[PDB]
Amino acid sequence: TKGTSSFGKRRNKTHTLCRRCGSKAYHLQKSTCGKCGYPAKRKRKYNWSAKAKRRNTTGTGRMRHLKIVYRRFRHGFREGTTPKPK
Amino acid sequence: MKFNPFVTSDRSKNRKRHFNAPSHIRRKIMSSPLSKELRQKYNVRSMPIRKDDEVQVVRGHYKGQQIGKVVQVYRKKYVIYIERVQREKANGTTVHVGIHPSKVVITRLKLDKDRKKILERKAKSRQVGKEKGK
Amino acid sequence: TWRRWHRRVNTTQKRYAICSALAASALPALVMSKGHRIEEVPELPLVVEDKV
Amino acid sequence: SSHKTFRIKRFLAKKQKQNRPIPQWIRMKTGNKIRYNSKRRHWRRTKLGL
Amino acid sequence: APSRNGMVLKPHFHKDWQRRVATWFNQPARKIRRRKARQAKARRIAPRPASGPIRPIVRCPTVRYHTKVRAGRGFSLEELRVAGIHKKVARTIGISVDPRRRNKSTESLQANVQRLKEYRSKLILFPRKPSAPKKGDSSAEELKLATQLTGPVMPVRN
Amino acid sequence: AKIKARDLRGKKKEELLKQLDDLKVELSQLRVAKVTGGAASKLSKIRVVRKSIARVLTVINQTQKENLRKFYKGKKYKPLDLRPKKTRAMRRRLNKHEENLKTKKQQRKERLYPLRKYAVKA
Amino acid sequence: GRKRPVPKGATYGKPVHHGVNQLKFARSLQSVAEERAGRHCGALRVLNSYWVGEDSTYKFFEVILIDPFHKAIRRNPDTQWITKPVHKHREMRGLTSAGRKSRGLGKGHKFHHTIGGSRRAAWRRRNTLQLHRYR
RNA sequence: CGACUCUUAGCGGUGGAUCACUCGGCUCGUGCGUCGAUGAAGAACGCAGCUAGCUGCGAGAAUUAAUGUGAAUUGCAGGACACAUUGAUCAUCGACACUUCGAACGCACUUGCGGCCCCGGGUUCCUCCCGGGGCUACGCCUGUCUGAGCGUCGCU
RNA sequence: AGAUCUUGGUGGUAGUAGCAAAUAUUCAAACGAGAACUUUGAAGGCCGAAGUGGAGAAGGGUUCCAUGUGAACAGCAGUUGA
RNA sequence: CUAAGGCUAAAUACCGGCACGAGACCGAUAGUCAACAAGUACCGUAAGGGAAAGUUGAAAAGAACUUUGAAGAGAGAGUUCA
RNA sequence: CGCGACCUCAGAUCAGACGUGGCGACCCGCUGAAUUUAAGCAUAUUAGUCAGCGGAGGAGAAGAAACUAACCAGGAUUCCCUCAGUAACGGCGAGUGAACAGGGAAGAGCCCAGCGCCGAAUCCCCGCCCCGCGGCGGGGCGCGGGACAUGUGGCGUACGGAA
Ligand SMILES: [Mg+2]
Ligand SMILES: [Mg+2]
Ligand SMILES: [Mg+2]
Ligand SMILES: [Mg+2]
Ligand SMILES: [Mg+2]
Ligand SMILES: [Mg+2]
Ligand SMILES: [Mg+2]
Ligand SMILES: [Mg+2]
Ligand SMILES: [Mg+2]
Ligand SMILES: [Mg+2]
Ligand SMILES: [Mg+2]
Ligand SMILES: [Mg+2]
Ligand SMILES: [Mg+2]
Ligand SMILES: [Mg+2]
Ligand SMILES: [Mg+2]
Ligand SMILES: [Mg+2]
Ligand SMILES: [Mg+2]
Ligand SMILES: [Mg+2]
Ligand SMILES: [Mg+2]
Ligand SMILES: [Mg+2]
Ligand SMILES: [Mg+2]
Ligand SMILES: [Mg+2]
Ligand SMILES: [Mg+2]
Ligand SMILES: [Mg+2]
Ligand SMILES: [Mg+2]
Ligand SMILES: [Mg+2]
Ligand SMILES: [Mg+2]
Ligand SMILES: [Mg+2]
Ligand SMILES: [Mg+2]
Ligand SMILES: [Mg+2]
Ligand SMILES: [Mg+2]
Ligand SMILES: [Mg+2]
Ligand SMILES: [Mg+2]
Ligand SMILES: [Mg+2]
Ligand SMILES: [Zn+2]
Repeated sequence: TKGTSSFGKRRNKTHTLCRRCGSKAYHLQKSTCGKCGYPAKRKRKYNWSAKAKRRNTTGTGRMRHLKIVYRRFRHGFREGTTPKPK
Repeated sequence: MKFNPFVTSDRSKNRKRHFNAPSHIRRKIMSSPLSKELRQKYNVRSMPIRKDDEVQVVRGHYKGQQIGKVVQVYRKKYVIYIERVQREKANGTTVHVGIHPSKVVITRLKLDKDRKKILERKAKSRQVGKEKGK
Repeated sequence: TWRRWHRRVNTTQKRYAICSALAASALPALVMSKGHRIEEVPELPLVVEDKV
Repeated sequence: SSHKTFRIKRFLAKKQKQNRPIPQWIRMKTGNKIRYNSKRRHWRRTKLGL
Repeated sequence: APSRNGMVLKPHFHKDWQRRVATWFNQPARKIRRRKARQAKARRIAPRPASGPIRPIVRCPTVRYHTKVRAGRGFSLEELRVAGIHKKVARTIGISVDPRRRNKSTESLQANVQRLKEYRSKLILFPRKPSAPKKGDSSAEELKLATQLTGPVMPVRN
Repeated sequence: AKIKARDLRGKKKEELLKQLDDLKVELSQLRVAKVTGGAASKLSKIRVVRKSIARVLTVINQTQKENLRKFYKGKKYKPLDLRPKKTRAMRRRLNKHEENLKTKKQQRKERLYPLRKYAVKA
Repeated sequence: GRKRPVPKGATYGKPVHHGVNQLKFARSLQSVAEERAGRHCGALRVLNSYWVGEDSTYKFFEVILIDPFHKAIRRNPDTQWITKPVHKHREMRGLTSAGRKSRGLGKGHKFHHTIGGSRRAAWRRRNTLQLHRYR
């Protein structure tokens, strides 16, 4: 039976959590993430899905360092200085 | 009218700036006029509201010449609480009625070094403007 | 965005329209019909000295 | 299962910790607009990502 | 489908044109930016002419336009040579030079060297050190007679 | 009775570490009080002690870092955390000295044929 | 030449695109050698290359690389240009002599394809519909 | 007479249209036009007295310092705070700090296991155990050291 | 006013079909506002060791345990409950 | 004109980013999918797909207290200009 | 039958540097369809476009003629107007399709190799001293190392150049 009876046999996970990109698309048997292609040095990204690009583009996360870069840019990336003490 | 191309007259932008202002400029927004005697003594017109100054209400249900001291500046709700400006609720307890600082007039200022310093700063700027426009 | 928002007019026609607008500003009936409350203006082609 | 890796156990721990009702005093805050935890999950209604 | 009389039309709209459409809503802004840059440059080169170096007198090439005359890129090296101007000093005093232009006829040569002599006569040279006028010009003719020139220097006129 | 950053800077390392240890002990006791019911005042004192620990730690770290900066001033090679962190691209670009130095030919040109200040009569 | 990398030579489409053999790469083999040298030595800058020998099955080129961070390169004008950020991986953008030849650049009637800097620049200029404000 | 059904109206329900509003979009224009091995983007996990989300932050964790400001934050509680033997809050942000994955860097990971050098302890220098600190990726450039060659030679 | 139009809401059908696979329940008492369904006791049966028993793997992820509630859910109910 | 070596600013482009200004545009089935804890809830093994959801009041002054009910729910009373 | 010099290679957790990955609207180099139109369809068209790969910068690319021209001649590149839906291409069918001159925006030019001359005049690194720090430079010294005659530097580049 291709229907209900065969749905009882699925007890073996094909995909697991990926250490990059944190997505449940890491093929256990191929050792390749279906979303980011983790063992590849470059992120998997395609232009035929702009929605997929904007789901995980820059700015969709924290930008812990880019926020400071954007703030530091407005003062010429000054370093080693402090405001004049009171 | 407004000629500076870097200040906006957009209604949505002004309202967003007003309702999301930080408290250090919510203090500036929540300013109150001074009384005629105070306006004469100190050459200033308005003053940001403060914890322990005495005001009277000039608009609304609590109009009158009775002088009540401010007891809370609730900058999150853009209101202030006054001593005798309060109402009874159902269970018989009294709750302060928040009224806008622009609807009161300050009849005595809570003075420390900071308020005094702001007072000479405003007065000197107004004097400079009067001497320029004379 | 390419709706052709702008129209170009012949320069002679624009000057013609300016002349017609100026000529109609010297007739009290037309300025009254624009609702301009000219009842105590001493002279409709109202000219003041250069001190202004 | 009873056998599990450390990462799986940690993931399930977080999913346990964030599956609780809102505190009662949240509805007293100014401009709340929050009525209940709309991200509540039941182990039998919907299944986790893993 | 054709309909009665009419012109056989061939619109070139078979090639996904809407992805490459250039609107001109920044044209007034571009003009403002260009004017501001022009004024800033004119302020930078304070006594120097605003339009730039002097250009030679140049006849238009083909049989359609050879009756007209216009301004060229720069003065040919033979014009500079007979005008007595070094080819490396000319650019310092605002003379545009064109090393790759030749002088086929003597009339254009002589016209351009009269142009160069007239420009050199009309030039006011500021000394490198204002307190030390070595050989440039008298201080009197550069006190108040110096003024930034607006428009092309000695415009080419038919 | 809060602790401030200003009056910590004059102290030296031993009493700074002593005060940090005492603050850590007090924070541990406050957590013990938190898990055993405790009182609301002791619960509120948790944040005060945590910020005091942060203050002591940042004073210690700043003093150590500035001492290291004074030690490595004037040295050819410095630790990467002591070097400026403008931008990777900004760190790869040429310094002022090798940016503004010219060939002998170029400076001979600038000496022989300098740009002149001139005006043209109309 | 460049055999089309399709399975079993099957290019599904119209017969004008059925070609699998007798096809040619648009860039010379010298450009390919320069690109491989630049890709392997990513911290160096390709300057030029030249021909040193060939076989029936191999062509040999020697590629000149410059280390942009050596002080001899970095302190010397007329050579500091290669140290600029804009001059990295020139051979992958077709800016070396071997890579430039395949772009169809030049002056005059034979090189009308690349007026504007490239084929794509000219194509965009000639295929853009200039809709002014006043038509 | 009633029930039932139909039509119309009053009222009450169900439903959320219309209208009014708008801290949102869309479009146009302007000025800048700046990421990363000094570890980016992204991800995971944690951090609040009471806190699940959002937001902010990183074991110094809903923030430290500094500067400006100048009496609040607030849902409750608590406790500061002579505002001058210096100051709540907010803003700015140049000092400091910044867990684990991730180009991700000792090897490997749906697990875990090493090696080298210092420090402390159990030891009472000797190297076993425990803890801490610093190193240990690939490619490549200049130089250094150590080498290889029945490669080319010289002397013996 | 139509497009087997899009989205949302609402009728008749209609208190209708239906809540019928695997033999079966009954008496008394307790708690409780409220008991065919909870709990205790007594009786009658069933699974009958290739079990409706006792334990695991995969998978689930807190469903485990105790206390409390009776809004919603457990297609009747519930004082019971994954 | 002088190939098979090299550099070079400006005018030029900009549906990504930082920060702004504006509009004969839209007005919660519209306008971005997203005016709101939205690339969220949820679906699929995965690539990926992807919503719905704005408005008390000027101020909570958010209905004290009595009364029937086990409660939900009511009848009075009260706040409010409503 | 060892010791040296060079050449060509190798190792190092050697000293000090550099690259990787992201974004990718604009830009550069490749690769590259078919739907579609032709009232069918195969060349053609869609289109050197979508998809795919690589590489940058605040812009990029191009760029100072192995040019346009045929005139009484202009004079690097890039952009706008026009040339012009034109010359031309095309089952000469559907369709495709520039350039020169002209008017403007901007305007800027230059450097090597080679031929030569000058006692390698040249460059890098390591130690020491002084001036500075704030992007790490300036000066002086070292019978201090290395690169380099298998060619560094100065003059000099087609507009001629040198003596
Ligand atoms: Mg099947
Ligand atoms: Mg399998
Ligand atoms: Mg299930
Ligand atoms: Mg030279
Ligand atoms: Mg075809
Ligand atoms: Mg109704
Ligand atoms: Mg502070
Ligand atoms: Mg294993
Ligand atoms: Mg040998
Ligand atoms: Mg209808
Ligand atoms: Mg029935
Ligand atoms: Mg039945
Ligand atoms: Mg029996
Ligand atoms: Mg039996
Ligand atoms: Mg069993
Ligand atoms: Mg249970
Ligand atoms: Mg039920
Ligand atoms: Mg909507
Ligand atoms: Mg509505
Ligand atoms: Mg009920
Ligand atoms: Mg009403
Ligand atoms: Mg090393
Ligand atoms: Mg890259
Ligand atoms: Mg067809
Ligand atoms: Mg057809
Ligand atoms: Mg067909
Ligand atoms: Mg593409
Ligand atoms: Mg360039
Ligand atoms: Mg170039
Ligand atoms: Mg040339
Ligand atoms: Mg025509
Ligand atoms: Mg074509
Ligand atoms: Mg001009
Ligand atoms: Mg030489
Ligand atoms: Zn992944």
